Amino acid sequence: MNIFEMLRIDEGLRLKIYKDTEGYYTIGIGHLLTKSPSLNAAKSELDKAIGRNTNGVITKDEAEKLFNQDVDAAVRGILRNAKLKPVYDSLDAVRRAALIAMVFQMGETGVAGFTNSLRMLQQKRWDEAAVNLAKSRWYNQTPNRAKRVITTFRTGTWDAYK
Ligand SMILES: [Cl-]
Ligand SMILES: [Cl-]
Repeated sequence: MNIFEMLRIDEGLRLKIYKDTEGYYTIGIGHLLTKSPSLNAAKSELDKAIGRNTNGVITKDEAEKLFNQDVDAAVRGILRNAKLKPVYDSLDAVRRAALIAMVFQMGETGVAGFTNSLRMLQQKRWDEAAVNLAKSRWYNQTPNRAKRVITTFRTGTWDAYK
């Protein structure tokens, strides 16, 4: 199991523009296009991301390309984030993947604000961080997915994804 498979499980794969859990225009494997309510705005963003007139649809390969880019960006985001970097560096390989998944889902900025959880994670206080992570809008809105990420931090194994 790895970060790619993990997120592929959590996000799914859709080849046609769609609205995410927040009602935002997305496509592929969790690739947010725009927060604008305009389907045209999204179609435009889409065409610009892919480099062609897509008409709201893309191929599996294009979806995968966006996904790789997105994963790469999340890692780079973490590495360049002063609050995130140190946490990441302190963790083992399974847990690093869980932090990447959180950043992928909610952005570098969103994660950087879980100050208390981040500190618990750095201190290797697993159960406590797990409890703290659950007191969030994130968990309340997408509980099944959040539980999977949280169990990953708690246990340091991929059991939740198996
Ligand atoms: Cl892009
Ligand atoms: Cl969910």
